[PDB]
Amino acid sequence: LGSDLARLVRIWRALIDHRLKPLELTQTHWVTLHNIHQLPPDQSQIQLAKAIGIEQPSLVRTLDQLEDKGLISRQTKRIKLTEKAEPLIAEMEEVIHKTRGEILAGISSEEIELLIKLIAKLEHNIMELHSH
Amino acid sequence: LGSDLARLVRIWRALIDHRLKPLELTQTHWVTLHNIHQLPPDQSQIQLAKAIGIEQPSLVRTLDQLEDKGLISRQTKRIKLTEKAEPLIAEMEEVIHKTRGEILAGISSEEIELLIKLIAKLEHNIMELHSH
Repeated sequence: LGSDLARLVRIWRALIDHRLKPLELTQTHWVTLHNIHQLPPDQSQIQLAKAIGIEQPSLVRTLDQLEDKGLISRQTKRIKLTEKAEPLIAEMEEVIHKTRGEILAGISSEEIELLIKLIAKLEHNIMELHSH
Repeated sequence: LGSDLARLVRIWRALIDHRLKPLELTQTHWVTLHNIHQLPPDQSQIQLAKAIGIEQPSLVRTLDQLEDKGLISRQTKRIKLTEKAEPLIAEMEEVIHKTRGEILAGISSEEIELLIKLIAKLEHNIMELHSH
């Protein structure tokens, strides 16, 4: 079940990746942009790397690639979304929001409160088995 | 919801990582061993890398680290679990199986058929929005 969930997460992200092709970003690139946007300000490289699911050196390379594309700025060092990146992220977020909606068609509002509940339960059981 | 699922998957894997510490493997290492065991024989580097969620060069490095530890053999090149690795994987699998059980405590057998069903539904909606 854990690997059925793992797999579902992978194919959801892959669907979004596929919808975002016109942006000419790798998956690591956009997932990194999205995380910068989503986390509060002034994340450390180490936190962004963890949030993103990649190793530290890959994250460093990603940010250096994102800088070359004018999508992030490191002028302090703090990691900001540039002004050229703001329109892309809005487009990206829009794709993300619309896709979620489509994926959730044919799922009652009932199974949906339920999934949010069972996820939370699972996440709670996992938190508890940590202490143990 | 997609990121609530993403996060749940991350913390489940982290719980397993935490239970496997005595094996003195990084998370990339054990996730790689587990995938080799789980996939059918003779996977290409590229397939294993994708299954695992890492870049190609990281996978290559991982396999070269796993070889140094006597855990994989590349004598053809085909990627095998060595005989020293067989006992570890059984222990690992046992941790995985026991942990799933614990995580699923307090979840009716009812919400559980239901989750397997809603996951499949989701995965089906995603497959379909691909064609589109």
